Amino acid sequence: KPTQPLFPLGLETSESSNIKGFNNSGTIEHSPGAVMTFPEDTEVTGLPSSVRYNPDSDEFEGYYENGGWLSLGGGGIRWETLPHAPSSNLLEGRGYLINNTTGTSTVVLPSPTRIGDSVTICDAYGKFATYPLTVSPSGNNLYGSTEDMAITTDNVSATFTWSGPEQGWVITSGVGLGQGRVYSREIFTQILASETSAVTLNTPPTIVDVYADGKRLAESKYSLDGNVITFSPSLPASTELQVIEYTPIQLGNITWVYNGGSAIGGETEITLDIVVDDVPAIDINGSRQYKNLGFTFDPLTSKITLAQELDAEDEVVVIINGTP
Amino acid sequence: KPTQPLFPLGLETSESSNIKGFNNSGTIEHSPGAVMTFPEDTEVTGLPSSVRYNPDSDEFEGYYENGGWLSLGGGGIRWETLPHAPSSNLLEGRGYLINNTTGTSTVVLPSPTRIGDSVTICDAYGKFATYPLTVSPSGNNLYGSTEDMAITTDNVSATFTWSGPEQGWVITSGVGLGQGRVYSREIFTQILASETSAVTLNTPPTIVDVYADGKRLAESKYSLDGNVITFSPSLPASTELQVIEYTPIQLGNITWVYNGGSAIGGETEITLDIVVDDVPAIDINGSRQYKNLGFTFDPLTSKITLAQELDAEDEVVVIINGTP
Amino acid sequence: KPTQPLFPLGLETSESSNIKGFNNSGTIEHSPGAVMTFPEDTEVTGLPSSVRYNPDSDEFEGYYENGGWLSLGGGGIRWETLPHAPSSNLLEGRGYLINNTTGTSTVVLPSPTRIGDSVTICDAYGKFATYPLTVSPSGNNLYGSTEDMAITTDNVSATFTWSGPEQGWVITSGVGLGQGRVYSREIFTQILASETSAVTLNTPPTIVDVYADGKRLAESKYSLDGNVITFSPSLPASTELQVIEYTPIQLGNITWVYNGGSAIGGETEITLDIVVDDVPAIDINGSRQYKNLGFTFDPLTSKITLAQELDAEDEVVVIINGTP
Repeated sequence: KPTQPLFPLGLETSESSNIKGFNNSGTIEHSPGAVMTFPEDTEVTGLPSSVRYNPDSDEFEGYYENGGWLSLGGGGIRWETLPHAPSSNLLEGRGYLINNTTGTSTVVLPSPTRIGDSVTICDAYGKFATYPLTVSPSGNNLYGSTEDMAITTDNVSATFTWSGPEQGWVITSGVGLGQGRVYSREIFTQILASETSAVTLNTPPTIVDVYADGKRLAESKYSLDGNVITFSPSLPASTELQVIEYTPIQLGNITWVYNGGSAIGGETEITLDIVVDDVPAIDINGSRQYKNLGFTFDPLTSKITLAQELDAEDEVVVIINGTP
Repeated sequence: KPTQPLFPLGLETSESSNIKGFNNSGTIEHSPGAVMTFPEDTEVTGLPSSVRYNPDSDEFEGYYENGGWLSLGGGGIRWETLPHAPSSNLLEGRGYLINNTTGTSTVVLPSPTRIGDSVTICDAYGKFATYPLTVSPSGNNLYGSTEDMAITTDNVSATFTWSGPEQGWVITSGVGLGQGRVYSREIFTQILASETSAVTLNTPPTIVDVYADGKRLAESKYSLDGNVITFSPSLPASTELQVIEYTPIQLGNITWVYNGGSAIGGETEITLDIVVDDVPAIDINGSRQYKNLGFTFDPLTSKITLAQELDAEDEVVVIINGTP
Repeated sequence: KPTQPLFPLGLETSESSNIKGFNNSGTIEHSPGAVMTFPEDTEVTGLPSSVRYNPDSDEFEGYYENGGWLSLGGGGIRWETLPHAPSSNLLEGRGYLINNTTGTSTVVLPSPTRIGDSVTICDAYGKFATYPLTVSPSGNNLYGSTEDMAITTDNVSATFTWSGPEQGWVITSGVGLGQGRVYSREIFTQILASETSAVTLNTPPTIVDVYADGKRLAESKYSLDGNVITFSPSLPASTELQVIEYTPIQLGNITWVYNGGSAIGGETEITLDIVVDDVPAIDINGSRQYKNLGFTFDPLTSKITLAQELDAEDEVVVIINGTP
């Protein structure tokens, strides 16, 4: 019956043994000095409770019933400073303190390998309003599209999480998040030759960011009306000016000028080029008129049905879905 | 004196031994192939540094001095896709990518067992504005109440954390969070028989969500004035219409019409049904009047003290605590 | 050649052995009852895959290639209730459910030791609007300054993360975050002797919080115009009143009165004491005028260039960069 030697009081050992494994039935304790290790291993095969150190990935993984290998007790963020570079590849599980004090920069998300793959960035210096961070999903999509995205709010922090290839990276956690920007086209470029109050574009744009010598200008500092950008204050000669059309991406949770403030007169219909959500009120020559009293507005048609005929040389201003 | 056999150069072993434990005083190393395991165990008793694999819970726990058993190096999020179901039980420590593309859905929070028990959800498809997610604390309260809560902002992500039974689940982490809704009553139900510009309610409601064929309508598309909801645009015949009273729950960080725009005349007192926070201004027939100049308003009394007598057939509009 | 005793079928042991380590080449398994331990150790020296229990820190650390010792599978949050105290030291890696139901309180961030050191707080009771939480970076700076910060939004949750000493603690994760306050000066103190509609300050302040018997008053309840605070409603005699100047700190993502509503007449220039971002419109005696039609405004100069001479006894109100 007995398969192997039996040591009823156990055994002491005074140098390192070389043991091909054991089923243990008692307490594994340690003494001062006792160092202890996990085996190196990069393989998919495993059994629940098996634990390892991954030398490739530098992560202590255990092998969980459903989903095999994974980091021990879920995961957590590995913070590091990021040298300001024009471009930087990030790794799953890290967090990057970004310093855009010097200018804009780009980070490139890693190839996703698992649902829940995560990368955290942070405007540690509060500089993204003026020097946006561009985030690149490489060829995989971000919010259902492969378009790069820029974060133009300073002090914003954000965890990107892989939802799978259909919607791709989505932000699961963050602070400070306003409108993401998806820049479509650099629709104006110019080394300004004189002091510049305004510039005219080749096309009326939807909505634009403006960049002076690679520094994003705040929306308070310029105004886009039709196809002219006006600059308050002006910009000096020699300035590297860029205008960039973009599509907003909403994370967190409007005035119309008719005929340059000139009233055609005896008209009941105003048509707004943009289909508008709502028109609560219209200011006429410093007098406010309210919807379903002074006027009727049809949303699909974008047509304001005026109650009475206009006079000649009146000033008309429209409020569009404002602080409802 | 010697208690057991001594092996001064250690021992080699060529098959698995069967060892009832040992105090180890040297380096436990491994060779290629070396697999290593933690013991299975679901018990409360433990000693600091004891480590285990929990087979019930599928989590690698260590036993920490204060609070015994816990996940190794705190925790972290276990992401998984969630099949769109009308209802779904979630587990502590998981995160759920939700797909509400097809319609609304409900998730039910687990029984809490420990302070800091956490569950993460995510509108991965940006669909909660139109197909809200309802979150259920089962019988335990959420923000101090056992009422279910709905998230109607798309692209929102949110970690719910157990604070104990008094306040219950609270969101500790998230992105996109606007107003939670706590639906009190389905105050109107109807299969519409004609095209519908408006509907009258059995009661004037405080604030309402509207649902057409189980899809939540945006606040831009309808207006609730007194006890009539008006619809811009209209809704087709056959539509499954629902109106739902709810109480907001504020996470992140207003016009009054008097006598249907008809002035009674020679009056100095306007009373606002809702007690109002503040009344900066009143528009009278397209002329704005400012508080503590044109008028005096008392907040508890909700009474606007007009400086001069009203004329007959004037239009009066009040601004209530607007963009201060 | 043979260095030590060879046991070709392994060995059984019936009591605890005392082994000075081994290179293991096979499966370490366990039986029911098998308890297993990591060695205690608080030292910087280590080799990749070495694992330990830290008795000082109560954390199960592994030794990662780059950065040696660290919590196993990154980290995660250790939630605990916080006894309401006037002041409380927090520990790295914990999260604190705060109860400010009873009144304001202060938490003090720990000495940072590693980039990514993190502490989470949470207004579990939704009480910070009325009883702000003050956060102290001790002598280290927070957002580049050593000034304490107060959170006055209820239901806010927030993780503070060490970015290194230059910018110091930054919030990397959170919910509900509005304007941080950095209180500079208690610029008014008084036990009120009568019912109080208003109080006059020794200095015109920029922006102020107000506290009645240690409870922060909501901005709806009082108004600061020039150097007079007006109170709507009033405050009872015996009230412990405090006014506090502060500088906002923006995380998430305006009316000017000229000569007390009295028009000097025949003037084209209005100068605004604060340099203003933008002035879209000016209300004159209940008539709105729009920028670049009715008027021209220069931002650096803060000068409104009126088109026509003022009349005597007119009312002028200015809109400053409002809901653009």
